[PDB]
Amino acid sequence: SMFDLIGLENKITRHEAELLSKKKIPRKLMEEISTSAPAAAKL
Amino acid sequence: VTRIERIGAHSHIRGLGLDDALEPRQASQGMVGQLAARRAAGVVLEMIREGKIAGRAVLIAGQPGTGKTAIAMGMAQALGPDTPFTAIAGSEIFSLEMSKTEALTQAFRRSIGVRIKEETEIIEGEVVEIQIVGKLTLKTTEMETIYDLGTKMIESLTKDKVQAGDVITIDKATGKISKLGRSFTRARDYDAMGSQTKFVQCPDGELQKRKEVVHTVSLHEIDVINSRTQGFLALFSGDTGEIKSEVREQINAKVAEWREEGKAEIIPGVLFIDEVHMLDIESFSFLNRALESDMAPVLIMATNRGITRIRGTSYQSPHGIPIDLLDRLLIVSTTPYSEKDTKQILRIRCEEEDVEMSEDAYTVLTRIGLETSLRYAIQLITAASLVCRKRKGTEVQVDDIKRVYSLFLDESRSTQYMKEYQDAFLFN
Amino acid sequence: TQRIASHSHVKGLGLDESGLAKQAASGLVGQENAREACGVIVELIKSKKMAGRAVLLAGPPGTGKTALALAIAQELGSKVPFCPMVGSEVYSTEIKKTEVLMENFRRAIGLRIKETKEVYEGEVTELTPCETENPKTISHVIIGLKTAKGTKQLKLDPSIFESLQKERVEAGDVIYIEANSGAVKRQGRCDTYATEFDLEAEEYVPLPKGDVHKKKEIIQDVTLHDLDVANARPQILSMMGQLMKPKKTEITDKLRGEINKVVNKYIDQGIAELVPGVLFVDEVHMLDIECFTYLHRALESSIAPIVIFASNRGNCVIRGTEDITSPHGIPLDLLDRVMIIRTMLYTPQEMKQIIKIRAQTEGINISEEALNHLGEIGTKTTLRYSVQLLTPANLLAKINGKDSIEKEHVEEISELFYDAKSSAKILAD
Amino acid sequence: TQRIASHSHVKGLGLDESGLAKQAASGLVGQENAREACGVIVELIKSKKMAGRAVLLAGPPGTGKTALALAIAQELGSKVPFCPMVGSEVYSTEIKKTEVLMENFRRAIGLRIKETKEVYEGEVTELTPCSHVIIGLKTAKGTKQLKLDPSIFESLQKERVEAGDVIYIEANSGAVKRQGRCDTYATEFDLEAEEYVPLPKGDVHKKKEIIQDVTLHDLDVANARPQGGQDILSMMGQLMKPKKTEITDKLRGEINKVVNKYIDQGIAELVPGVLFVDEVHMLDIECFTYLHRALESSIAPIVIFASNRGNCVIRGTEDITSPHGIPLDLLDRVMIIRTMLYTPQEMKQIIKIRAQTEGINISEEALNHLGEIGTKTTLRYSVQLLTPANLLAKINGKDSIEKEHVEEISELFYDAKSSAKILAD
Amino acid sequence: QEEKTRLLKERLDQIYLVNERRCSQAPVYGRDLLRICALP
Ligand SMILES: Nc1ncnc2c1ncn2[C@@H]1O[C@H](COP(=O)(O)OP(=O)(O)O)[C@@H](O)[C@H]1O
Ligand SMILES: Nc1ncnc2c1ncn2[C@@H]1O[C@H](COP(=O)(O)OP(=O)(O)O)[C@@H](O)[C@H]1O
Ligand SMILES: Nc1ncnc2c1ncn2[C@@H]1O[C@H](COP(=O)(O)OP(=O)(O)O)[C@@H](O)[C@H]1O
Ligand SMILES: [Mg+2]
Ligand SMILES: [Mg+2]
Ligand SMILES: [Mg+2]
Repeated sequence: SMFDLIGLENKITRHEAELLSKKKIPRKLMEEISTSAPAAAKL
Repeated sequence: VTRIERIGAHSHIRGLGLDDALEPRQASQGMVGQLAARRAAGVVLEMIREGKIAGRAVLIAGQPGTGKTAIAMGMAQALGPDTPFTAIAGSEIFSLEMSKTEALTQAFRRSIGVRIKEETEIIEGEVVEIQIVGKLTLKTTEMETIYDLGTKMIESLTKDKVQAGDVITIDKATGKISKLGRSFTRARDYDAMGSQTKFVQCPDGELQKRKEVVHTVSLHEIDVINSRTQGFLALFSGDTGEIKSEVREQINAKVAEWREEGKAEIIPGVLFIDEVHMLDIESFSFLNRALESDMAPVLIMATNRGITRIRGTSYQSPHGIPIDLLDRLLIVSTTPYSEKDTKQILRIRCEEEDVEMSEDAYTVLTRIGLETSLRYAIQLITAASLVCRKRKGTEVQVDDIKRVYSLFLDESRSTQYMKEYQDAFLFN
Repeated sequence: TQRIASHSHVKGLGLDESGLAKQAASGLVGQENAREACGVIVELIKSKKMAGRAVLLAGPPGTGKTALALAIAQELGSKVPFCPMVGSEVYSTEIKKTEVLMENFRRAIGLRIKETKEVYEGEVTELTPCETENPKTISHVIIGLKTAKGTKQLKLDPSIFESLQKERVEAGDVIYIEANSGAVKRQGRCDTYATEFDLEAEEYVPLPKGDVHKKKEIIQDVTLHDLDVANARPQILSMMGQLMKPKKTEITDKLRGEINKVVNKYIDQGIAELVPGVLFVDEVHMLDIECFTYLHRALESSIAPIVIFASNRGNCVIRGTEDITSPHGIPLDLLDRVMIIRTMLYTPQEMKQIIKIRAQTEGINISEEALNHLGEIGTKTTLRYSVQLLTPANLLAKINGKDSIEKEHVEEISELFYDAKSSAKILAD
Repeated sequence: TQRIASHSHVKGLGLDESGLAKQAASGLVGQENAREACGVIVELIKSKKMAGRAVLLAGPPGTGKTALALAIAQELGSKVPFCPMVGSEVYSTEIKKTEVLMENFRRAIGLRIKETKEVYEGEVTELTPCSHVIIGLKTAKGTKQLKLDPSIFESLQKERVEAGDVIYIEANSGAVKRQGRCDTYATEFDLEAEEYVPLPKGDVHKKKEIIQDVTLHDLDVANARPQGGQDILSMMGQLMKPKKTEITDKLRGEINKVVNKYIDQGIAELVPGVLFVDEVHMLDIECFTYLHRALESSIAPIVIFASNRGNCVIRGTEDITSPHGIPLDLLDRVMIIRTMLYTPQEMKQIIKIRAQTEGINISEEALNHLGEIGTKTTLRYSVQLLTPANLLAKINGKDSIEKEHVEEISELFYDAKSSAKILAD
Repeated sequence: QEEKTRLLKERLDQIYLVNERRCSQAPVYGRDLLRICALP
């Protein structure tokens, strides 16, 4: 499926793909998330 | 590691090897000799870069092995990847799916790039809470906001099953929702993950960003997309059929309007048709009119035929092209290589193939190439390299060249041996 | 438009009011007799009286046949449909050659549709029914519509109440109501009620400008072939048709007759106006015998456009025949149905004029001695070759830091690039 | 295999370490110069450095051209792709000849893709949606509790997974397959229309590093048309007539880029192979003229041609005669390996090897007679007489072929030359 | 706890690998390209 191209035409967009590439979670952030593991009022 | 692209017949060529004044430098960027032809190719490349004049046709004509396709590859390399360069063989137009005129039109339109700019206003953020009237809460690393939801928007949020913790993009111009992924967190780790699940960081900056995106397409792609409801599938399968003139005219006019509005840019490219003498009289007649269009790319052709029969007719014409089409184009002529040029071509091919050869080996291989053909000597380069490696040597000697010369025959020797035993071969 | 083509300098037939051709005008040089006859052909096209009249441009290569056809097209304007075709295009893989020919015939007959729509559009301000005693009974439905110009109250027929609830029209909704049918159509909440905090796109629209009641004229230009294609395959059968490849179809004469009837009804009703135009068939010698025979019947039709043929083949064997030679690769039967306009070779002076006009259109500064040298080259070789040398010589000059072409640049460009005859000489040796 | 083919005895080229051809080894007899050349060609192919170089095997009919190509294929191995095709197979009625050639070019390029499959497999003991899904899998080695992403719940519902069923879950893709009911419940009813599958033997979580070999053409056809789509148009596409299509150059370029990316990542390995085009004289001028560019490409594989024609006319051309039925322009792009006629002793050795391969016991006198017959007619005719002669020997109650049986068979069956002589009279 | 944390590390590594592969690949054309290339 890593080579499936036509399946991406109905699933993603080039700008969305660039956003996904930029904002992918790095290893250190997952390590930190595993290591660590708002009342509204109408003013 | 063995990448998809390996050492081919033109891998050593990385441009035309010209200077700023288009003066051809000997042995530059992999090109040897062909000074006049390389200068003409540089002039044509400047014409292509300028782009002002549509439908200029150039025919690179010469003897076999005189670098016509080498010059074409040098032009393709020197020309940037941004500018289209559609390289086909003459036989690619004879298709059972579409007429020859349709195939030539598609080659023409594939060689014209159109670069379309677009600005969109999208809201991208991580979903904090959703309440089924309706309310949606989004956040970034710098902001948090809450929106009110309409009927169609709540329907879209429900159908896509947007859940708290997702990162979504909503386009204000169209009101459509796209889920970029779900944010990883202490509680969202699982032992197995779905195929669609993508982990993504919370978006930065402001929720409502203003985008500027530029799409690079070609007129053929626009034609195919507009050919039918699911036309973009034909951009993969090639089952485009014959695209109607209505669609092409409407696209030419829409692209003209876009360029007038500044939305799109037109990048005219090159259509190289190698071995053009496979085209028939119908194809040449179509080209005579096709080059008169303002959306015509710069056309480059290559052939080695002399005064030969035009395909599809009984007439004989220079280069196998009727004089109607020959009068519409400029001819660049290649010249046979000298001993020095042959030796330098062999040296560059050895350098690309990573073959170390003794000087006597260079002399003998150059003599073999002059006597038989340049391509045969190029092939014998790697043949002798393999034979030398089998000998546990580190440098190719004359003995290895004699060995491969005895193992692999050329056209002349093979023809002589066939004629000697012609009683055994069929249909002499 | 912006890019410069081989014919981008042709702006029309340089004819005077008396129908005579100027020596050099509108980008055309010489061809006085041929431009005058093209002028009579242009008058024939604009007269709209005749159908199926054929004219053959015949003459040596590079004698302006295509330039004269595009000049006729420029003279006719953009209203008259001018359909260029090349004879190689009939050999389609989806449909028969006669279908391609008939389709291109119908592409050259234009039809201009005039639609006049009366609409009452505005933001709804009230939807009060008018109760009455029947002779709860309502006799009218009052709708108040607001636009940037003002407000209007409409005493609509009571039956519109069904459409109002079907469209879910409410106070503050922008709607439009067509005068004829009286059916309401809703187009979104007025943007004056849109907040920046709510998310919807299609459901908001700006308050209509102009008067509440509007009379709109919509003019659309179509061809008879456009109607043919539209009525041949209207757009689950639609799903299968859109999934499968929508090939061209051999449209039957029944459909064309029905469409002719409908267009005649529109012309009688005044809704539409016909604009018969021109089909230009270049390289007509690529047609085969079956195509020429079909053209015999096609040119005799009362519906056919005026067709412009071009040929340069001389006495050549007709395609699809064996050893049957004809004066232009066209059977003599078709040649009896066409008027022939001869085109003649240019003098060196005319060649210089054309070269200068081309240089002007390409934006190239050419010196007088350079122009003379390129003209003399063009008296050898061909006109097309000498024209093609212009821009590479301009680029060579720009490389050398010269704003105008000098003779040395023409010499160098000629030394780099060769013509068909020099290449034939090299091949012979 | 089990059935003896025309080349079943060819197991390789029979070269020594020094690259010289043994006189009789690996089922090949003679053709020393041609076997050594094919050895250099095998080294070229295994080098995985060059692209689009081509070889033409030339010589009389029955001189081992196809046998030599199959010897090269044997020497390369199963991992290296080897696409055989004949010149007449380009005349597809669905796609243009250049498309058939491009397809065969792409087939000869392999791509070994390396992956670790992780799968959770076992009997279902609990399925409670909580969010997240908690599933409990049982195997012969124990029971495991797993927390599943809520998107897998839709997959579990589609597969109709219940407690007691044996299923497997792919860790990378989340695909769930219900592979029947556990055999422990085979006695829950006396008559149910269900497929009982045994409880998995290993652990619930199974790891296995695997390799798969694919060709670039497989990727091309996978991306040619959507598959597995739940949309109605994708379902109709599943229903519709499958046709070959003229796959576009842009899709091929994109596939090349993605494959290059994954080769860089290290999870795929290029395995360039060989495209074998037998009877290359059958190609028309259009095919050869396209093959010029095809061989000049940097993605093309090593292409082995074989022609038996003399100075015959190129197909699709009127009266233009070229050696081997191949235009001189393409001949300049290939290396020509010449095959020679066999000597009578070599024919005897070949007949012996063919008999040994077919399992046929032949006496010395019958072998000499068959060698004489092959010298007088053709090698293939003598070799073909072995099986009928063995049949007559078994009918006569003999386990070995005598000269009488060869005489009788050569009387029953005529060679081509004898039939030609008879029809000349 | 060493085995459990090693298994967790392996899960995190596999998560990273799968997510990198999924987010690495862009569509050849995309939805927006088709939308903007469509005639009215
Ligand atoms: N100008 C050149 N410089 C360097 N190598 C060349 C040149 N021309 C041809 N070659 C060599 O010869 C082969 C290319 O010849 P080609 O251009 O295909 O001849 P043809 O004109 O018949 O197409 C390549 O292997 C290349 O190494
Ligand atoms: N009389 C003329 N005046 C101005 N330009 C001309 C004239 N005749 C030909 N040309 C131009 O020179 C070129 C000749 O090509 P074309 O007119 O197509 O010749 P053909 O008759 O062979 O089709 C075109 O660019 C055309 O615009
Ligand atoms: N060098 C060889 N050694 C052993 N057997 C051979 C050899 N060459 C051919 N044969 C046998 O004879 C048959 C005919 O040879 P073949 O390869 O078909 O020749 P070609 O392909 O040139 O027609 C082969 O199928 C094989 O069984
Ligand atoms: Mg070439
Ligand atoms: Mg013309
Ligand atoms: Mg064979």
